[PDB]
Amino acid sequence: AYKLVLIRHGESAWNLENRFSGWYDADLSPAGHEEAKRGGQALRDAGYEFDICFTSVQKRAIRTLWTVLDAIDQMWLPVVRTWRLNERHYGGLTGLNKAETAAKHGEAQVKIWRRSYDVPPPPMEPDHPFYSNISKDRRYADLTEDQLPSCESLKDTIARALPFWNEEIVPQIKEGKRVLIAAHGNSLRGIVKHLEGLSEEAIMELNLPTGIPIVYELDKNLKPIKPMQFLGD
Amino acid sequence: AAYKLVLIRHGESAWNLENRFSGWYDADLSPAGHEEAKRGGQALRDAGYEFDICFTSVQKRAIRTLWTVLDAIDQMWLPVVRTWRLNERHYGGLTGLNKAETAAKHGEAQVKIWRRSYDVPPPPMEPDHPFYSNISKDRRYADLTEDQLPSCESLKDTIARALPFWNEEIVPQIKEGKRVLIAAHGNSLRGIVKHLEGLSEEAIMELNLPTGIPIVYELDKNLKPIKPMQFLGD
Ligand SMILES: CC(=O)Oc1ccccc1S(=O)(=O)Nc1cc2c(c(O)c1O)C(=O)c1ccccc1C2=O
Ligand SMILES: [Cl-]
Repeated sequence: AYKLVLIRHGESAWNLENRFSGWYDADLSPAGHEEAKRGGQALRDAGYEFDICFTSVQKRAIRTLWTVLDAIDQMWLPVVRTWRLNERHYGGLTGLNKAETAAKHGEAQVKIWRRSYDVPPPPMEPDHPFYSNISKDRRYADLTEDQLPSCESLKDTIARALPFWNEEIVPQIKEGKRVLIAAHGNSLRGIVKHLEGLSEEAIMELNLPTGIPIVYELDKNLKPIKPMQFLGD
Repeated sequence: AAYKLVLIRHGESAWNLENRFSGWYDADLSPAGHEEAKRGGQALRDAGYEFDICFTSVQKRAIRTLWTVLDAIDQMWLPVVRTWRLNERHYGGLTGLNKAETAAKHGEAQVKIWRRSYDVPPPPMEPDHPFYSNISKDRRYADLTEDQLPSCESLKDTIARALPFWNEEIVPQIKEGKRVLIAAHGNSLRGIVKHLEGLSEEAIMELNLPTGIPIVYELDKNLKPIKPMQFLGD
C-alpha cells in the first residue's frame, strides 16, 4: 500500500505557539528544534525513504523539514513550499496570549471562537503590530486579494489546504512517490479530516502531537487501511 | 542593468580538509565551511539582496550552503530546485584518494597532465572502487540514463552536462525576471562563468572560485555581463 508521513513542527520562539502564532513567521525555539531532530532519528532508525517533500512558506515548518532531511541523509530530495499549508491565520488575535485575548474580547466571545468550526476571529487591522509584516510580506505578493486572509476560521484554513492536497500531493502519491509533509497543526488537521472523513466536531477535538512522525498506510483509493501510527517509543 | 545573478561555491567540506578528491562523493561541510557559508549569507543580507528562486546540486555541501545562506537572509521560504547537473566534477577512480595516494599510484607527471588538461578525464571509477556503490548506486541517480551516469569526467564533460540545465531551466527564469541564486560547485559554476564571459579553455582552467563567497553578475537582457564579476564581503 501507499505510505504517507506527516510531521507537525514543535515549539516556536517566545512562546508564540501559545500566542496564536498563526501567519507570523516565528522560528523554532531550540527545544522545538530538538523535537524535530528526535523525530528525524525515529525515521532514520526506521529506515524510511522519501521521494518528495511538501511544506509551508513558514520557517518553523521549513526548518523542521530541514532537520528531518538532515537526520535521515536525504537533503537531496525535491522540496515544494506552499502558503496553502500555512498555519491557520488567527487575524487580530495573532501574538496575543490567553489572558490578553480574554481581556480584550471577553470570555464569552473567546469560548465561541474556540468551539466554532466556521467562525473566524476578527481581522488583523493596520494597527496590529504584525499587520504590514504579514500582509505585505513579498512571499504572498502573487496572492489575489481574496486568497490573502486577514483572518481564518478552521473551515477557511481547511478549504485552502485541500486544493493543494488534491492537485499537487495526490498525483505524487498515486505514482508511488513516498511523500513527506512538514506543516502545522491546523493545515495537517485538514488533511487528516479528508483522509479519515472525520466530522467538524471530531477534527476540532483532534490534537496532533508535535515533532513525531505520523504514518498513514493508504489503499489505491487513498483511504487509510488503519489508524494513524507514531514513531519513537 | 536589466538582470542580477548571484553564484556561490559551497563552503570548505570535510574532505577538502583531508585533501581527498570528493567529486560525486557527498561530503558534508566542515565547521569552517559552514562558517564561510554563514559569512556569505551575512554579506548578501547587509547588501539587501533578494531572490525569487534558488538552484543547487544534489550534493549536501552545496545544499547546506544554500540553507545557511537562506537562513542568514531570512528567505527560507523561497522555491529551491535541485539537480545532479550542477554536481561537482566526477573524479572517477581518484575519488577518495588524497594528494599522496594520487601521486604515489600515478606519478607526479600524470597528475600534472590531468591537472592542466581541459578534456582528458581521470581514470574511470570501476565496480571494485570502494566508493562505486556509494555513488553509482545511490538512488538519487536512479532516473539518469546509462549515458548520463558518468564513471568519470573531464572538466569538459562536466560543463557539457551542466550547460543544458543552465539554458533550459535557469535562463528562462532569469528572462522571466526572477532573481536567481545558484549555490553549487567550483567546476559546475565554471561552466556557467565560461558561458557568461565567453572564456577560453585555458582561461577557465585558470579560474579559481573561492569557497563560500557570493559572486555577483550584472547582466543585460541577453544575459551578457555589463561588467566583471564581483565578490561580496568585507
Ligand atoms: C596529487 C594530487 O592531485 O593531490 C591533490 C589532492 C587534492 C587536492 C590537491 C592536490 S595537488 O597538490 O596535487 N594540487 C592539485 C591537484 C589537482 C588539481 C588541482 O586544482 C590542484 O590544485 C586538479 O584540478 C585536478 C583535476 C583533474 C585531475 C587531477 C587534478 C589534480 O590532481
Ligand atoms: Cl529546501
